[PDB]
Amino acid sequence: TDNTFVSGNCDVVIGIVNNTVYDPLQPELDSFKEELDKYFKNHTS
Amino acid sequence: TDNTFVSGNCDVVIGIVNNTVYDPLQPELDSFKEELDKYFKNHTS
Repeated sequence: TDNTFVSGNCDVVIGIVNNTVYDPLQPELDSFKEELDKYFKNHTS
Repeated sequence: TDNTFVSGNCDVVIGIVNNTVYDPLQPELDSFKEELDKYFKNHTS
């Protein structure tokens, strides 16, 4: 995401291809979400 | 992290020194972790 920027849509670009843009913030918050799930178990003890 | 970028390793560039890299994402997730700290003694009570 930091290497590119979002503009327009996919229709206005001639020759555009489909791929999966890697979000650098997605796994960091997902791994932190798994850390929260470990801390959520401490709410019962 | 926004003022630098990760490239290569520490064994290539000559004269490299050891230090810590402050990540702006760390305190935001730490403050939220400390915001959750008050919730442990809540549910258990």
